[PDB]
Amino acid sequence: EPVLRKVELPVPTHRRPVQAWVESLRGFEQERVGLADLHPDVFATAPRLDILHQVAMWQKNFKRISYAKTKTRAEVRGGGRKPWPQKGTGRARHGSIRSPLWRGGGVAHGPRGPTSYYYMLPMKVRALGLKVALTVKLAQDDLHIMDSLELPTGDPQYLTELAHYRRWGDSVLLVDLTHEEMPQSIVEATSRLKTFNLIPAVGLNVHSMLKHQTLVLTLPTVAFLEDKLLWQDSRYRPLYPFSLPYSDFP
Amino acid sequence: ARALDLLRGLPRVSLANLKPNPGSKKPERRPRGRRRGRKCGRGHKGERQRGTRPRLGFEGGQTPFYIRIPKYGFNEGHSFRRQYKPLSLNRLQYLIDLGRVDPSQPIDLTQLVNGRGVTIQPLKRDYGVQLVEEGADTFTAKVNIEVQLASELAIAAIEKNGGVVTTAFYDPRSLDIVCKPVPFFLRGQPIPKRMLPPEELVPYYTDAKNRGYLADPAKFPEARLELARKYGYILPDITKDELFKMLCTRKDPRQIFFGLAPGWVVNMADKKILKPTDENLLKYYTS
Amino acid sequence: YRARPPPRRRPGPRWPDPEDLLTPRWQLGPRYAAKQFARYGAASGVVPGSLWPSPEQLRELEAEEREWYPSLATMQESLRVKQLAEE
Amino acid sequence: IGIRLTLPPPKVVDRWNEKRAMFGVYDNIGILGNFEKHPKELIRGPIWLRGWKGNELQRCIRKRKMVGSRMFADDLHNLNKRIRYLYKHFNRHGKFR
Amino acid sequence: FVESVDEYQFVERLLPATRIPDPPKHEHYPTPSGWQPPRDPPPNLPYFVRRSRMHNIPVYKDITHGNRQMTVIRKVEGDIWALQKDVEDFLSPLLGKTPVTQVNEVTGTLRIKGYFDQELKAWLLEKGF
Amino acid sequence: VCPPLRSRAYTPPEDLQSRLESYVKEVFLPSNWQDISLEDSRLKFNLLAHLADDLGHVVPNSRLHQMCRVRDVLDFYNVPIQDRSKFDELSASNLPPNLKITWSY
Ligand SMILES: [Mg+2]
Ligand SMILES: [Mg+2]
Ligand SMILES: [Mg+2]
Ligand SMILES: [Mg+2]
Ligand SMILES: [Mg+2]
Ligand SMILES: [Mg+2]
Ligand SMILES: [Mg+2]
Ligand SMILES: [Mg+2]
Repeated sequence: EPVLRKVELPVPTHRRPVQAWVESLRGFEQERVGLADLHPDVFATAPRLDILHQVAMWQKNFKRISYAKTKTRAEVRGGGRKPWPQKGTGRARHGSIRSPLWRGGGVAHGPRGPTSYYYMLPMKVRALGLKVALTVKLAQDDLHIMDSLELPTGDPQYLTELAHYRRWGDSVLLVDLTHEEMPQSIVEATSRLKTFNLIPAVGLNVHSMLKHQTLVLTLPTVAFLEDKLLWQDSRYRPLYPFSLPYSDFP
Repeated sequence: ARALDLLRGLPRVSLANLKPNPGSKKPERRPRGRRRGRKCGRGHKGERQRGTRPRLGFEGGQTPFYIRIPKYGFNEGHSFRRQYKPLSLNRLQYLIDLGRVDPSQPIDLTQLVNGRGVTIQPLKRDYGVQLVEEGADTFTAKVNIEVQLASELAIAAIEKNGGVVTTAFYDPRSLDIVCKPVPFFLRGQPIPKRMLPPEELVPYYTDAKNRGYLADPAKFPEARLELARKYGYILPDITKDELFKMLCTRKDPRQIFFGLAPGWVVNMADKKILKPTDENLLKYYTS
Repeated sequence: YRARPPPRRRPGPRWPDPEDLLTPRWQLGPRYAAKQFARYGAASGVVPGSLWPSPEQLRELEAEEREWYPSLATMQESLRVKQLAEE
Repeated sequence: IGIRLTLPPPKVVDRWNEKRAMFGVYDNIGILGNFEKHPKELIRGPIWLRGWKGNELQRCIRKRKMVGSRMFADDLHNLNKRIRYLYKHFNRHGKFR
Repeated sequence: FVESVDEYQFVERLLPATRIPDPPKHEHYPTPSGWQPPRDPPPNLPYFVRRSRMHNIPVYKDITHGNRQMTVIRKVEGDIWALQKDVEDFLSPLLGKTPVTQVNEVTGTLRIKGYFDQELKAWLLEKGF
Repeated sequence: VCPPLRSRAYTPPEDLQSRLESYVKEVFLPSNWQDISLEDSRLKFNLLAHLADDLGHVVPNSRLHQMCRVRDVLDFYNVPIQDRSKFDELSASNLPPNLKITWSY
């Protein structure tokens, strides 16, 4: 009984849904249990590696808060009195022993206070980055769709052997719809592994997709991503934050 | 796509292959080296190199240009001047054609904002929307539109196409609420009563020729006939139209929304409308 | 590894303890209660009656309206006398 | 002589520890979660620069405004002096005017 | 003091939408505003110009330095070079010489020197995109 | 038990057209069977899964969408692939007597 998935969201009349093999983790050789149609505007978009770079750098930096601070000549202890008179000493003119020139003095232009590098790319840009990441994985044959993440056993050895047999990458990012419903078998299998990382659908991000060689998705996660990312296309300009009630937005 | 095929042929995209789009990242210029060192582009002595040149607008001691010009009330009271966003009939027709504004229901500021036909900023002294004669010649939609200001030609076009136009005042608070009702409903305050126009605007909204919401309804037919005669079209008897009730629906002068009355509380969480029953509260909210 | 549980908004209304000195004052007034009612609905646990003004508040609002917002008849009379004086 | 005569101890970096492996997760919490949480709410750090950025003067002003009352005496004196100096520098000194 | 009721229809009416509605079907085109739906089936050309989320042709005027006037056809899919050839052929008789253009293949955009937004929009409507 | 890792090498069978047309008859028959459109997901899956199980070589997801016709499937299954290491390729590329290649990996 093939697991055949069709695209629920409307597809552009000039584009045909891309296709992928729906697999299953229940067995080593279960490499083809169905056929899934993925939306072309999500899984066959332009390969904009520039946007990939933009989103990856945003993810790396916007959370960054450097805690490096140096004491300026005003904050270094002491250094109030003039070391010696202006004239007659035959020495260089100075006004305090804590100026940037002196040993143990202040830092003229150093890191000042905890600095934030926070900046937000447009949500459309970030959604497009997610789409481009998915398209890159699919085009480079690193995307593997699954019917479900249910494993026959919780042994990490089984998962590693399955990945090696299927010729997956050294690192696999497995994705499930929601955190709560993630199968206990896969939870146990991935809790002990380091290069196999299990995340909910809401946790998908460009940086992790790039860090992990292969991306494993389930059919409900595929539908979730399609809906969420396609909404950004054809959404209005916001009247107010989308957290607030809207006529048709969940 | 050929790009996707090239991806298939190329190595894996990872965090070690990313490059910014050329031209997006300008090189940073810092004062080290022969070309950018030494005086570091600051000049030679004077105030410029010392970083102590006089403030902007200073002219070396000569009476500055921006001070030797006499003061004139160009911007006197700018923060108190009322502003009305223009809504051309071209824009209205575009919205109606694209379905962003539904002409089968009474069109008002809330519906325009929801359709994104106009962006109101009550904090920036915007007092509403003014109809504009632009696009009048090619305007064909029949609609019941309520605005704040309206031009004679815009009114003529709306009425010629069988529609109805009324000018309704909105004080800043009611304007903010009507433009963004959902945030107000989340504030949890009871719906306030729309305030009357300021004395200066009272004669405008009490005039039939402007289709004021506070004008005598008995004077509307004469004004409509005058516009029809002036602009050379036959006044359509909307009372015989199938949408006559919708065209006639006009909210009460003290009412912000169509159905909701002042004083009600909209509990959106459980889809309810709490209506006060205290006699004093009812009297105040009906005042 | 497995990702930590996704962050979620604290479900239901949040009622800070008034006794605590560090609780901001804006979280203790009636406006906060009204906002909680509007957002979380009947689960807020706040009596809906408090939403409308208390009788003293109603008296103050009515007095303020009488003071600053004149009635339509008064506005029209003022306009009429102004026009007569100007003419 | 400012150069060490021995190779520094080898530095081993675990590229697949928990932090690196799960870095970036929930950065799309907003767009992928009905916008219930803004990604800026994932920033853990000083209260006065959570989801906010500015130059040194702006950062100092925000710090004094938000946590100034809770700062130590000498730290607050230093912050006031830094704000004063930065005001003078940014509003009275520079190449462009 | 309190009295709850269910008249939430007037609140649902005020609730704004988040998704751009599909344009209503009109008996006659072009609409009084001039809008015309994309032709179905799509034109059989090497390239495709996807409409904007507003259902408008993605041709935009642009200006830089206060004197460089340009027109950008943005949402192009397919043979952007075929689109460049077609635009050059269409515009050369009007302008008097072959127009100067930049083909940003990565972004799938075509930037032409000079303001030709209206002519290009009409031409794309004729082509059916 | 994990089956032994499969070799990615795949030499197209000589009876490729006969095998493919037999599978086409099994799944879907008409003249010009090479032009049978694979637009139905059920039939596409049946044919491709049968071909993969038989030949040991499967269509990658990247090429799955472009395999629109039986002709495209035939093209994909008649283009060969090899998995020998670069060392093996260089050493078997007829190295001249004065060129010695060694791997310390
Ligand atoms: Mg000192
Ligand atoms: Mg000194
Ligand atoms: Mg020191
Ligand atoms: Mg030089
Ligand atoms: Mg010098
Ligand atoms: Mg000099
Ligand atoms: Mg003088
Ligand atoms: Mg521009």
